[PDB]
Amino acid sequence: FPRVKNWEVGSITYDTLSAQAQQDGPCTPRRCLGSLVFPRKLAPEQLLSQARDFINQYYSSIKRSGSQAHEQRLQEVEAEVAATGTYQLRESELVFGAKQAWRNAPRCVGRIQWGKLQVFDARDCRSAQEMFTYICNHIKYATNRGNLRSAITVFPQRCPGRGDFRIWNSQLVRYAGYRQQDGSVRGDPANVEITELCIQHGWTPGNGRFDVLPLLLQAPDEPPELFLLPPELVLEVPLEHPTLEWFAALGLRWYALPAVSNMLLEIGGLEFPAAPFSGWYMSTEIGTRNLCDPHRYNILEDVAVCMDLDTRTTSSLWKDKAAVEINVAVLHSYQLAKVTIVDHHAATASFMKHLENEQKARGGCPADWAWIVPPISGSLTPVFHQEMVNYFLSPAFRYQPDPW
Amino acid sequence: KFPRVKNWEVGSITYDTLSAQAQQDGPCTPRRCLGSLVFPAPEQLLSQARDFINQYYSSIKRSGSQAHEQRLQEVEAEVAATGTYQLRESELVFGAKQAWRNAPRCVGRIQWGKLQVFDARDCRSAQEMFTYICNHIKYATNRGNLRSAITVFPQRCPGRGDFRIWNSQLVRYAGYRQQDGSVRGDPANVEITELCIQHGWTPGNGRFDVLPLLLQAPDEPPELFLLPPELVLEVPLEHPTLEWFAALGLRWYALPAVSNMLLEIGGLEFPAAPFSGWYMSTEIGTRNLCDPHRYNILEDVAVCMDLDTRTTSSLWKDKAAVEINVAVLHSYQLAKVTIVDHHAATASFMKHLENEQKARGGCPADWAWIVPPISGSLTPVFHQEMVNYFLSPAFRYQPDPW
Ligand code: HEM
Ligand code: HEM
Ligand SMILES: Cc1cc(N)nc(CCc2cc(F)cc(CC[C@@H]3CCCN3)c2)c1
Ligand SMILES: Cc1cc(N)nc(CCc2cc(F)cc(CC[C@@H]3CCCN3)c2)c1
Ligand SMILES: Cc1cc(N)nc(CCc2cc(F)cc(CC[C@@H]3CCCN3)c2)c1
Ligand SMILES: C[C@H](O)[C@H](O)[C@H]1CNc2nc(N)[nH]c(=O)c2N1
Ligand SMILES: [Cl-]
Ligand SMILES: [Cl-]
Ligand SMILES: [Gd]
Ligand SMILES: [Zn+2]
Ligand SMILES: [Zn+2]
Ligand SMILES: [Zn+2]
Repeated sequence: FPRVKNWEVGSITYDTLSAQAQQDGPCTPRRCLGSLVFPRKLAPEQLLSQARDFINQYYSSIKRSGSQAHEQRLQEVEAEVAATGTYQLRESELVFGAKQAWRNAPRCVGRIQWGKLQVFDARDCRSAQEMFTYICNHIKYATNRGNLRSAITVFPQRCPGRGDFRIWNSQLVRYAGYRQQDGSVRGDPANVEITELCIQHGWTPGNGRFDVLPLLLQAPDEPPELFLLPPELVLEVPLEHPTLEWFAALGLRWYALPAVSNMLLEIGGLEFPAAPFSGWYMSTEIGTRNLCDPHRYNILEDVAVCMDLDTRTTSSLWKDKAAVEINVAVLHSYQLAKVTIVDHHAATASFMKHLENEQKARGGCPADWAWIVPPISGSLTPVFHQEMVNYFLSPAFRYQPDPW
Repeated sequence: KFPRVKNWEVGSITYDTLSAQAQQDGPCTPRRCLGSLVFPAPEQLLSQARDFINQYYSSIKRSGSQAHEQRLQEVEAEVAATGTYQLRESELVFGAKQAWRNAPRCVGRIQWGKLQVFDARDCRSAQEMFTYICNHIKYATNRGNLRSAITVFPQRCPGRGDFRIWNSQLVRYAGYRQQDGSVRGDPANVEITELCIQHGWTPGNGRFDVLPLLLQAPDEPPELFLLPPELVLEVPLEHPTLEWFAALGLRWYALPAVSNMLLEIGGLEFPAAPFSGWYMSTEIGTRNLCDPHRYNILEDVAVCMDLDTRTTSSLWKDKAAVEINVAVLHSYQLAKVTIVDHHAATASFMKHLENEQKARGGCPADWAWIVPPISGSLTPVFHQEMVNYFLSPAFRYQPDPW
């Protein structure tokens, strides 16, 4: 039972939940690999023990462990697996499982919201055009004219033999990244590959640096087909600064909806390789990571030139002043456009309260410090001085190999 | 089966073969990672001694030679005879630099080869210890052109108590509990301040009172020694364009000198071996001045800057924090005291990572301590995966002597 200290307040807790951690991470007593983005690498008897565990904690979460339909649902699963080698989740179990996957996500700072999640059951989806319709409904519901609502859409689970449903885009909304003669990129460099793919599966490449990519959607076996997102469905936010008048002249924009669509949802031994989920942005994701990363839009120096900041010397902290103004612009622009966003101080304060809730409710909370501390102003937030334990609980979102 | 390490900014991939040589166990298991935690005879002595001797003889490209085997035989002989052994001067210099090179939480390790090593293993009393420390501070400060240095006092020995410096750093500001239950001065030094007072020190009543040294000779109570004021170089803090900032009366000291860690070299333990370098500006501006459990000045500075502190979405914290760091850098440059900003320091660390991959096949590094506490992702270390592990020679934490 690890002792976990908050070095700002002095408080001590013990993480007992970590003892229930099953699937083993990348660290050993000899070397810590906590900072690696992708840890390590990516007889139906194990399915039945994973399913029992999931059922047991589903009934625990509704008081009803002991007697009654808890007893009864264990046999239904045993019977289902003995007869088919797999099983189906009840709608309510699927809702509970998607929420727990979010709640168990060690890299997510927005987990105070884990109980409010809309779950669209697309498990009877049997087509790519059907997929596209589900995804458009999701986007419509989650975007909600800028009053963003958390949502996940669960497509059919992997069955032994026969193919997987699969969204090839890493998020539902991505900007195109176009190479050229210099090998430099116009648009988002993080999306060079998926842009390449979209073109080589039919797409007419577009203008410049904020072109919404089409969706490559893969029904089982039948190959991926392109789908174009209607522009009125993709809500975007032009970036302006409240006092720097020229900032809008940079022509910067970002989209309103963060919707991860390449991760695998796993519940009770079942696997859902296409289960896109969405929330709302924390402002540093846009301002600091997407716009200021050197391997992304990399605008820091452009904004610094315009601010007349002394770029001749690192000790002027011109990078830091320009970054703060870019986050100010992001926050200002989303608020003006009435699009839900959260600054990193509000987000981290919410995560500390979530850490307190989880301590009482489950005896701990898996958290990945490197991902929970924001990428600017880290020690200014109350999560910097909080020791955290990282471990893997089920249900879970997991990385998976790309569908090529 | 060596960890693959990626830099996400550039796409660099390497493998840390050096971690396979890790000489102790950390807190992590395959079940759970504890990487973020702040605090994670004769036959084992011999294998640590043998390993260190081997390292030393490789560094002087004399491995397996005659000198090498004589040393290995002289050490195990002397361990048999006395239960311990003595390092030669050159071995001590090599081991002290290696302990710096091996420190995973140090971003300043590009400098690890330029370390002045003072051999104080002949020290006899607390009064000699005090004289050695004052020459260390004088040499290291060098009128503001700071030089890295370590002073090594006698090793731990069976039959005698340890030399110990009770102060966690050689230069520290007193922290005084108050009527308000509050703290006047540095809240991090409340415990040491109360010890100084109860060993006779007549306290002050300011926010930047330099603490006396509590120096403990073997099998003695600690003895109190006052630092001559002309020995402790301080920097008054001003801002280049916020003129009211100088009126806050803020100061910091020139010399960061850690004095409470244990130096382990080839199984030998030096409980007293204070080392000093120079500050990176975020330690002063962000940690010491802005931490809420420290001088906690951030809101007052923001209020003086006429920032909207009613809501966090104005980013008043980030803005005030940046200008406080600007004032630290400008003030130290004005006072002609060595200081490095976190952009320059993280960039030189990347060059250290590269030097070390070539020389040793890796570099132990603690990401959460290498990434600066502001602007982390604006620095090149943010996107650099790192492998944390314990090599020896090492600087280790040790329990307080009281
Ligand atoms: C509602 C508001 C939400 C906020 C503010 C939020 C915030 C974040 C942030 C900031 C990160 C990564 C840290 C970074 O990139 O800087 C993250 C990662 C993650 N989030 Fe959340 N999130 C939200 C909703 C959700 C939802 C609805 C789910 C799942 C149903 C979710 C699951 C995850 C997962 C699995 C990760 C790790 C993703 C990866 O490793 O690529 N989040 N979240
Ligand atoms: C010369 C310039 C130096 C710089 C710029 C520097 C910088 C730093 C920084 C920034 C940290 C901790 C992270 C933080 O405070 O944000 C650190 C920790 C450390 N440094 Fe360096 N340092 C220097 C010299 C030295 C020297 C000369 C030694 C030893 C010979 C050393 C050994 C250590 C150790 C052992 C730690 C970890 C301390 C602990 O965990 O309590 N450093 N250093
Ligand atoms: C649902 C959601 C909301 C929100 N505000 N942020 C997120 C996280 C988005 C995100 C955050 C991030 F840092 C990186 C990515 C790309 C995929 C990562 C990179 C390597 C491993 N996988 C995506 C999700
Ligand atoms: C990078 C980082 C992560 C994290 N979880 N916590 C920190 C704060 C580290 C720290 C920084 C610091 F300056 C002091 C301490 C506490 C030391 C104690 C106090 C009395 C005796 N020893 C701790 C940094
Ligand atoms: C030699 C040196 C130079 C420099 N610029 N900075 C340092 C590190 C200073 C420092 C940095 C820091 F974050 C904390 C401390 C206090 C002692 C720590 C707290 C928990 C474990 N031990 C001290 C050393
Ligand atoms: C090397 C390092 O693990 C990698 O750059 C991680 C660090 N922490 C992060 N934290 C967040 N929130 N987002 C990120 O993309 C990353 N990248
Ligand atoms: Cl994103
Ligand atoms: Cl310090
Ligand atoms: Gd001014
Ligand atoms: Zn670890
Ligand atoms: Zn980044
Ligand atoms: Zn701090």
